[PDB]
Amino acid sequence: VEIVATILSWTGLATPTGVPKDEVLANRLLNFLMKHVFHPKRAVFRHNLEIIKTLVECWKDCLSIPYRLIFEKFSGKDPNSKDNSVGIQLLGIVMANDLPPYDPQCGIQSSEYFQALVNNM
Repeated sequence: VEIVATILSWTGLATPTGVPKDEVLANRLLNFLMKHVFHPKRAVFRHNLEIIKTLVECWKDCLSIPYRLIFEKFSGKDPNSKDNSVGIQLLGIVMANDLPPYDPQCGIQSSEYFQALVNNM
């Protein structure tokens, strides 16, 4: 977290996108950050979400917005435990800036992802 903070601290200077190797490194970076995020102590959960939000807000060009992991996050049934929360918070994170939630370009078809969302509603 300190390395990603000190490298994102200089916008307008050494842009991470456009580099023909750091693109395919940063996608692995972003998917790892989206993977390991939960952390049952509530206080640094918000810091993890803030690091993800600042990352997508600053990079924004090498897109690679990864699906089906949020779908695995919120597709879980049995409405007694809040295991679907991370999917909708992270979808709000990717939605609230830009970048539409278009499913059927890489992941699943659009006709079922929205239904999964409405079904957990």
